[PDB]
Amino acid sequence: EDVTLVLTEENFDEVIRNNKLVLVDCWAEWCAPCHLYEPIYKKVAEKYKGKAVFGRLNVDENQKIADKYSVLNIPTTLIFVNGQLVDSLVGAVDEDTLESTVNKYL
Repeated sequence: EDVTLVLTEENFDEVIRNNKLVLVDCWAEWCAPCHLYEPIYKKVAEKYKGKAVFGRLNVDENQKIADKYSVLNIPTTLIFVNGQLVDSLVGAVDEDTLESTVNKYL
């Protein structure tokens, strides 16, 4: 199942401010590496269902947000803890690295 959450300017801030750990997979359908990373991002999100929010920000529909966090390459996974950015991972993140990062911040 898919427990990831679509983020736009409409809910970006409230989600980050009101959840301890929030990840944001910045992607686009035309991006090959993104397509390969998606199932891994989804798989880890399922493992931590109910414990952290795994958002997805399509960069072509959220240019201002992508720009705000200088997302120049995708995929990029922004990591927010207690409403503030604690990391930004560029490129498809290895599953072990992704799970390790989540565990670390929870």
